Amino acid sequence: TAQTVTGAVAAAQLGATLPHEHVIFGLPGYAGDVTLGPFDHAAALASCTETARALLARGIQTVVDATPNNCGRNPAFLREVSEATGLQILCATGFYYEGGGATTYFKFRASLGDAESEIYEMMRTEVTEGIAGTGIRAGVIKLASSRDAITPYEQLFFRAAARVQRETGVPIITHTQDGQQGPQQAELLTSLGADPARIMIGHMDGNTDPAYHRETLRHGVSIAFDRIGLQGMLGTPTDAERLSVLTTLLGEGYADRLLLSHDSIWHWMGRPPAIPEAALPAVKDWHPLHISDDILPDLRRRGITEEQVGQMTVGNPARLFG
Ligand SMILES: [Co+2]
Ligand SMILES: [Co+2]
Repeated sequence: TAQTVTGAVAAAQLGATLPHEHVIFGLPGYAGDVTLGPFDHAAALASCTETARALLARGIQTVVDATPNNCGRNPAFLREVSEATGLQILCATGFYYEGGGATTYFKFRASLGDAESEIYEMMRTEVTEGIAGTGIRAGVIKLASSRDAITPYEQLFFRAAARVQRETGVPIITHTQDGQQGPQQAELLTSLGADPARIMIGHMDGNTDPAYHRETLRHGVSIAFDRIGLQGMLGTPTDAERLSVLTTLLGEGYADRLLLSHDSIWHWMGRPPAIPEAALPAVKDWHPLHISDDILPDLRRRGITEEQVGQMTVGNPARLFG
């Protein structure tokens, strides 16, 4: 079964799923700007429930919230959004990448002792018992790595997650920075005994060379084209460049190991973002209704079958998360 914010749900009851989204997200440091950027709970609940109902209208019954522990994760809020709409939401356990802030606490616990075991115990408790004494369990483990290498600090989380995976069978979803480290993440996690059928290497759309994707897929892991809609923003490709690589892979029989999401943020923590005039086309399609409205119908038009679409959106997440 899949462990959601409302409880255990059967694999067959997940339906169409978006494997990587953020109901609420705050980049590390947001809590420090609480005076001018407070959290308006009522306005956040209103906006998030509206987006959730819009997703349910598209046939999307489940969303996997990939928000790391240090990036504004709020399991109680996700439960409110779920209970109000009926949309199934899975939350995460894990920390963001090293160059993403809020890294010093565990970097300090590491120089002073055994941080790997402390990280392991955090992930295990959050998966089996609950988060912050609420009883709401994490249904996935979120891992993240830097661009140039999976740093020694980041490897502490990878080894810790691999152990929780062997013991509980919990899914593992990841973040890759600037389209690099995908084969390395897959190699590391599989060598540590983590189930390749329960691993999803994320941000794989950040690379436009299909050889890189095949190199990651060699390890038997599933890969996610999860930043769909975010076009030409700080290194990210266009949706046309993403779909070109996806159709090459779909034509090579990889349908059973390919996933699709937007990595959208429904409500930002801290102050609302001031998006520049030049950056408007980049974030135009970066919302959670884009795949349902534009991508899947465009894939059907390209030659991708209803079976292949249903495999990526319903079949793969029932196996990976259920
Ligand atoms: Co990410
Ligand atoms: Co994300």
